[PDB]
Amino acid sequence: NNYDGDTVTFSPTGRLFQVEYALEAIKQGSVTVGLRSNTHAVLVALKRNADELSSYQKKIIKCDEHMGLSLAGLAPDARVLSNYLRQQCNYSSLVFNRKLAVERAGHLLCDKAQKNTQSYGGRPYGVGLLIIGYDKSGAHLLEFQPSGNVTELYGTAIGARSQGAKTYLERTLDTFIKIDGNPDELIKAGVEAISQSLRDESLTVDNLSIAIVGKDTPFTIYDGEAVAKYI
Amino acid sequence: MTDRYSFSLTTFSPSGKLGQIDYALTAVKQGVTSLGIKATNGVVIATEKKSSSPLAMSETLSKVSLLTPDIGAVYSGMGPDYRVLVDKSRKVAHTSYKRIYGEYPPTKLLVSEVAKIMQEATQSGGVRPFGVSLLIAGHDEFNGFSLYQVDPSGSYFPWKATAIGKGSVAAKTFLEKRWNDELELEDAIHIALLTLKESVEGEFNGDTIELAIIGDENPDLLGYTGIPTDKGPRFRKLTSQEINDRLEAL
Amino acid sequence: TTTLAFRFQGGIIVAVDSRATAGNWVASQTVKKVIEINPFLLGTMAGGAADFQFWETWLGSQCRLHELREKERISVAAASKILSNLVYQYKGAGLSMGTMICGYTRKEGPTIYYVDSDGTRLKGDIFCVGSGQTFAYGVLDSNYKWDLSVEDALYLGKRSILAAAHRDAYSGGSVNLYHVTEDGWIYHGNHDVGELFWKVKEEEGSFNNVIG
Amino acid sequence: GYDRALSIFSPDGHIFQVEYALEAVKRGTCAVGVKGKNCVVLGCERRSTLKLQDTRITPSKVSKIDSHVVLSFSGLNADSRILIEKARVEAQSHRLTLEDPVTVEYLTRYVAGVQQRYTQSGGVRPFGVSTLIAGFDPRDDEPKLYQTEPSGIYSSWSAQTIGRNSKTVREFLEKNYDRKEPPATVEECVKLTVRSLLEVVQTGAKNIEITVVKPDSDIVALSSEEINQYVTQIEQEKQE
Amino acid sequence: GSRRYDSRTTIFSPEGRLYQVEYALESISHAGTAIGIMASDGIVLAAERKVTSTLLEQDTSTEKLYKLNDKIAVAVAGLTADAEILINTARIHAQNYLKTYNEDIPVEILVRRLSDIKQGYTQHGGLRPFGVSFIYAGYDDRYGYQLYTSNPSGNYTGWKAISVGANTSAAQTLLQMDYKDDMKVDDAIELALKTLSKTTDSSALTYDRLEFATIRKGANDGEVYQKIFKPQEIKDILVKTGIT
Amino acid sequence: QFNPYGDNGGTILGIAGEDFAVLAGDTRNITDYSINSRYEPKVFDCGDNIVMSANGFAADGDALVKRFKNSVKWYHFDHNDKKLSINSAARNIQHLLYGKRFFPYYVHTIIAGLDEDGKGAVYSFDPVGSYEREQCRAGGAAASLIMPFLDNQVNFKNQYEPGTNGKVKKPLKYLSVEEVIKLVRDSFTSATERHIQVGDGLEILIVTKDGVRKEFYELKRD
Amino acid sequence: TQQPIVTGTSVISMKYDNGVIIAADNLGSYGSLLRFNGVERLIPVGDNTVVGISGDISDMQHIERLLKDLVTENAYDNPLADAEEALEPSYIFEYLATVMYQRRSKMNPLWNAIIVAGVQSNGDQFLRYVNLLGVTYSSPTLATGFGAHMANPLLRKVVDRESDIPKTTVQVAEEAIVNAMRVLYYRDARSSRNFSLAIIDKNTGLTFKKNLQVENMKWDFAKDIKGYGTQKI
Amino acid sequence: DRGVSTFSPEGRLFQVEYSLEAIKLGSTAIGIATKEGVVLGVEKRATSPLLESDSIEKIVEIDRHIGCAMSGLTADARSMIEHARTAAVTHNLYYDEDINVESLTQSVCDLALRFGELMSRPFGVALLIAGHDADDGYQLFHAEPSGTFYRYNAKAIGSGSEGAQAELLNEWHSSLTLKEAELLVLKILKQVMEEKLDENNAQLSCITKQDGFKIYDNEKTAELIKELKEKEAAE
Ligand SMILES: [Mg+2]
Repeated sequence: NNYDGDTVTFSPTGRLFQVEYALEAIKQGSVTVGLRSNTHAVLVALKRNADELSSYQKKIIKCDEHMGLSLAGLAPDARVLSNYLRQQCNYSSLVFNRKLAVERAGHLLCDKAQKNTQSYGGRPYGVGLLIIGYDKSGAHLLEFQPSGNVTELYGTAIGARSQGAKTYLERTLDTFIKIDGNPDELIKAGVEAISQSLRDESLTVDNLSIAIVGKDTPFTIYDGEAVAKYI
Repeated sequence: MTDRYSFSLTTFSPSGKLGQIDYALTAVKQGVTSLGIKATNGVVIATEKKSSSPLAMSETLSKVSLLTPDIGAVYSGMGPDYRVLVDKSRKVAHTSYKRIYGEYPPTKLLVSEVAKIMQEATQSGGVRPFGVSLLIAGHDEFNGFSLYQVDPSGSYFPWKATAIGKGSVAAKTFLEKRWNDELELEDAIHIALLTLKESVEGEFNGDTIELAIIGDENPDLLGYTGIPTDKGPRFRKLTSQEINDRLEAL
Repeated sequence: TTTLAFRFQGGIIVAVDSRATAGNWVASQTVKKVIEINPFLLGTMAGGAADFQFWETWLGSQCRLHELREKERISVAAASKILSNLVYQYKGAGLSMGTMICGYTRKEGPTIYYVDSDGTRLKGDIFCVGSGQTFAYGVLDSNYKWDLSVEDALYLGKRSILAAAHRDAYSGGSVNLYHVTEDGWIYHGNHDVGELFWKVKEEEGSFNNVIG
Repeated sequence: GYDRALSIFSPDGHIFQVEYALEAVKRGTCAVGVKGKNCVVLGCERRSTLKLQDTRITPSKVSKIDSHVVLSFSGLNADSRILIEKARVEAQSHRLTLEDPVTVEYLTRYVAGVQQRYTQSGGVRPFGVSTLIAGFDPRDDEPKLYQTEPSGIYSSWSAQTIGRNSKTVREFLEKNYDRKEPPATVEECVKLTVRSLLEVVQTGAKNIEITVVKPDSDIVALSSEEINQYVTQIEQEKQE
Repeated sequence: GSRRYDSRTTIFSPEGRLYQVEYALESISHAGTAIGIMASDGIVLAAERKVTSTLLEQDTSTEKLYKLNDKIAVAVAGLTADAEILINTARIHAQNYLKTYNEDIPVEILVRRLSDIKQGYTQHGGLRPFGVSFIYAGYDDRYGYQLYTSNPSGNYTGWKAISVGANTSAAQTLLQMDYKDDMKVDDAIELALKTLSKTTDSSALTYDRLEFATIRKGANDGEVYQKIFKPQEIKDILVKTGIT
Repeated sequence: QFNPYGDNGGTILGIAGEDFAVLAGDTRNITDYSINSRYEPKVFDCGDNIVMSANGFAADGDALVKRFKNSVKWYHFDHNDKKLSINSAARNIQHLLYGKRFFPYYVHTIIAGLDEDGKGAVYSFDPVGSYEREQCRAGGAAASLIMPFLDNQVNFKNQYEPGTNGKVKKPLKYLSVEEVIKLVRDSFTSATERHIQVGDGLEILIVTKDGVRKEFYELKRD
Repeated sequence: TQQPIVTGTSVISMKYDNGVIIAADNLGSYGSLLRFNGVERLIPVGDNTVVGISGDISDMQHIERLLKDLVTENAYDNPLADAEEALEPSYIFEYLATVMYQRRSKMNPLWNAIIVAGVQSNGDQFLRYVNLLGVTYSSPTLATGFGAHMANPLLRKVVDRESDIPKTTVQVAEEAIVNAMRVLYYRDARSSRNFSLAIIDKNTGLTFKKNLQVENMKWDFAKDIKGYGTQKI
Repeated sequence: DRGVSTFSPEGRLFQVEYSLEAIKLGSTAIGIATKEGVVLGVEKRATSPLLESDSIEKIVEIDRHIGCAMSGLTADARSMIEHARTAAVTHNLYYDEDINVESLTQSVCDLALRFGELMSRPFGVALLIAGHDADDGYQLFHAEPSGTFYRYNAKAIGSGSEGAQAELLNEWHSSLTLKEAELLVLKILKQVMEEKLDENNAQLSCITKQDGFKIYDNEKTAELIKELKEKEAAE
């Protein structure tokens, strides 16, 4: 009300409204799902188009051979944060001949978003990210909020109508975690999960976007007729 | 962090008034009375030592300050603003003059430098004006004795005699009646004490009054002998005893 | 190295050798000493090879930006001065450059600018730069006329490089010919000095000192 | 440094500081530009509220940017000097590097760029100035006349006016200027320029300034008596 | 953050005016009147000190008339402290020009420089403008005797006779009435003092309330002399012209 | 005084075929008269069907190869996983090298692969970035021993057809990958005999449309 | 640019079937003066890596602090700091190699020759060299300074190529290293009798041996040597 | 007042949303992509008959293989064009090749959100970036001041955008020829323009693989307008 003019101002109840408004931009964004087993980690994203002549906005970004994320919210902010990740992944490889741990990647994203919430002049990031990766401690899935909060999860979803997919994964938890050494079945579970967030529209060939990383699987994105198999 | 106040805090109002300068002058008006009188062979500057508490040692608080060996200053208004201005005034007398010309600045030019500092606080980013008016008395070879007033705006005027602060209006009227162009230094001191008594409520003695002069050279205060041209400072702060002696012949 | 360029009735002839040496060691016989800045402008290599390649490729980028902004072909005067002003900023740092910026525009006609890593910029009709420049100058000066044909002008440039290639130890390999017209430059082939020497010797009767 | 975003968008998509800069131009004295077949003429209004002026030394409204290009303006006088200075410097810089004087379009594009920069830079307000830039390109006999404005947009004009009551003189020019046959001579072009100012000026005495620019750096400013002869001839023909 | 307290000194009103410049001009209208009159054989500068006191040391005082170099002087109207900042900058420019070209700075060039500085404060920096208006009286070998004025907007213009400060409307009418082109310095001295005498808010015009100066070629042969009048000399010229 | 440069010896060789390209290099690494390693790989697969070697001062050689490999990675990020063509890689390397014009990478760089028409390609760089497409290029310590041999046996220089006596040149017939490898091996065998810094092992990287293949051969260890 | 002041001489090392051995004497020379006799020049990092340093000691001590600081930093927000995300020899080396080359490129080098010896997560032997120039190389045997000239020849007789590594036991490897240290004591004028030896085995882990001495020395033949040519007495 | 980079309660940047309103006030610009080329067309919209309409430059060349059309506060586009041209040329310098249309568009869009308290406000102009590369063929992009860019088969921006887009919805198919696209731009421009469409108040341009980017002559466009009139009167 009087305490939402900038990010440097706490409300009387101890809230940061600019951060909460940035959080709102994620809810407006298109749905994207993340889930993993012990061998693989999968991103499934519903891409959004402007109209029938337009292309479908890309949702998934590769950060390294073993790491990448899906976005929901302001796409330019995801480009900035993904570019930052790319560098940090790259710094670790060049300097330490070491692949950047997925947990440590989350710590870095958290700290970068935090500085934007405590200083005058700037603004919070207006995007949520789902980071998947496979490192020395197996498969991982992270959920990034522009408040700074990063959370390691078995599965999750962010965007509009994401609650439907999130409840499905909460039921399926015991099943999909056990899908080891079978990428197709893990993607199927991700496609079935994101389907719980759909209304009116359904998953078409240029609508759906899937990415996967695993034990002997580099981070690879599937679009177009490559995802027709899963429709 | 960073000083993000890079804009003026003093601005012209529709009526053409610079609010913060006016309000600074209002703060000066509330301040304790101080005065200056120029004689033919000297200048006197005086003020009341308004002690905030009797437990406080009012000798440690110097309202009358030496700027150069031949220049002194006194104020009315906010003491802390005065203290820093004295520090800056002393340094600027060296950096922008003595280190260049190998001699102390004349009264008018030092006053000009002080004024410039006060003007800048009236226009620069993220600062308020100084809440003081200064009375600067001094002597130099080519201009002789002089007395200057300096206001928060940075404006400065030379005076034969004047007063600032609490009871300035009444004090200036008193000085107009007594002042002439044939006054000796002792006569000006006598008039200064008379004028200052009117604005003082409580105790009136050498311990509650601070008074200094710009007069003859003081070789005893120089600290060394051997150089004929170096004859000592013309600034001298009167002692508590020296004031009380003249209060008997009052 | 031996590079030359001269103005004539039919435009400009540019001719260069192809040799590159590191001390006495012949590093390459197939070096390109003509940079094709763009379809209308040419530049020659002498002194530093990288300095030439880098900054004249860069010059082509600056010329392209000029004609995008001004909707007009850049003048040879302007193109040359961009390069000379650049190297002048680097003066002292140790850039090595001796080049002819060659071009043909409407307002100027055929124009040649000698540009130098010392900051020198000279307009002229005939220029020769390199370790074998003095040998090329001799043939040029004695045979040059404004009213040369394109065929004869091309041969004169070829023959003048051959003269240097023979005598100058640090020149040779092959001869590259260019002919600059208003509609652009035209490449006139790579000519091996080994085969060219014997061909010229026989047909021209020159080099009687040499046994063939 | 002072970084405050003064020029910003409003809910309706307007940048008020740029629009309020145009209002400063509207207040400024009228300026007019008319290009003939082999010349361009720049007319300028001098408000007669200021007498006892020294016209020798008082800043003239039309300014030479180079020997072949001129710039007149309407709006804040102090602001115009900054644009004129930058333009004059850029004109010499262009001659130094390109070895050729600026085209009128290039000089216009530069000034318009400066004006634009001040509409989205921190800690600065836009220029309260619209300009008329006229001249002839090097080795070219085609007349050139361009206009700029605080927002930074610029364009070419057969004839144009800016400043106070510019609506009226533009009305006049729109009916009196023929594109198929522009003012063939210097006389015809100057006459049409004076006529257009006489719709607005008040008295035709010292209130009208005329500057004629011709090809090959041939620029001259008309005197009071020369202009007064045009004023006399126009009104004598009008009495009919 | 800090934005909350920003007055925004460099913005346009809806009408297209610069708020702070307009208010600074209002400030200047309450300042002591300063008049400049240009004649064929010299320039006069006359100015009124604001409600003085009998204890003010007049002979060592200077609030209105300042010397920029040997050829150029200025009369001030507004904040004296602001003027001195600009005056010292102007004095330096004159010396920079003299060092560079080995010739005294032309009057207009100096005026344009100071006026451009004032302009800058109205367009960028977020600071308040200088609450000062100058009358420049000067001479050079190109245009001869020149009178200029500049104000907080950074706009300057040339004049034959001009006033700044208080009652400029009344003063400018009186000057416009009695001024002629073939006028001489001694006549301009009389006009300047007569104008102030009628426009003053004081009961009577006296020597202690005035600063006066003349730039004359009345110096021995082809050269120019600046004369800043002393208190006794202002008293004499007041009797001579018949005002006291 | 500190000398930031050193000489790690070694010798490399690139040869462009008709539809293939080879980039070879010995595996010996040295300082002065001591051997540091008998097997220290010098020719590297940089992805996108490009192979690279930066011979000379190994610290600058390693630094450059690392930065180029990095440039390939970021080219993919910035330009939608587009394949970096050999000619584009060559221009990019020029800027990497010229970037340090006044404190150069003390290396003689060679890359090899296929051009956009599928033909064999070899590019050769100097220490400060001047580069050029070539058919044949030896680099490093024994370059002066190998190049003349290659002029003679690859380009058939000074060779004429019997009977004609200097009138007809030997025709420039195309060499197979098996034929090139023979010439590479004999070049390195000869260089090993007559150059002290050459020996231990030969590693060849062969580039075709099918990908990058490696071959290793022993060399004399004295 | 500087000059080394307090210096450490040869570091020698080699691979064997299950791991690596590294050794270096305990001397800190001050020119020809054998100033400091209790200097440890093998610095272990975790339980899987030993970094052996020669050259300027003040720069060694700086590098020692960087490695100590590296372990601390790796532990921050790292639940697997003593498991999967522990520091590897390859990580430690690459970090040093970066620093060494950066410092030489600023014309202000760390005046050292470093050998990082260790065993990786998968049991692979790690042995690589880096020096003040940022030059790096790997080999079955590695040695700095005089060790390069005298130790390598002896160690290469045991492991002459990659295929000899599985055939070389820890007893044979340690014997060769100890013999090499004796040879360097005979012949390097900037060496000491006292040294340290470290073994990093994939099965038995890190074994760090301090206060070792060169023994079984041959000097008796010296008594028979008389004069410099013709002298008999 | 309030921050420049402030979020609204709905989760949108005020300044970006306001700049989109300025773009709605701008003149109409239409782009149509086909397999034979991409066509760009604009409404010039001269404010007076004395304004020489050929000086109105709302279609602009970035490189030989990339063209650009603008709508909104066109003065703001000049620095965007400059950057685009610099990026296209710089990439050619570094990589000896043409730069991808998407990569160019991405480089331009990176400028968009570089505003705060960098520039003081977002851009008040939208761009239709059309071009061709070997990887993805003929492409048309719409670059906004939000930093977002969408690829389109066809797209209209400016005052008559939603009406024109609805028309493009029906008319566009994957087998359009270049000539068919030219007439279609002219048809829809004529529909949404206030004044009557002719060769002086409207402009056409295209980008083909062979000839590159070309702005159409007023004589060439005039013939296409006459061809349009006849085919509409034909039924
Ligand atoms: Mg050998």
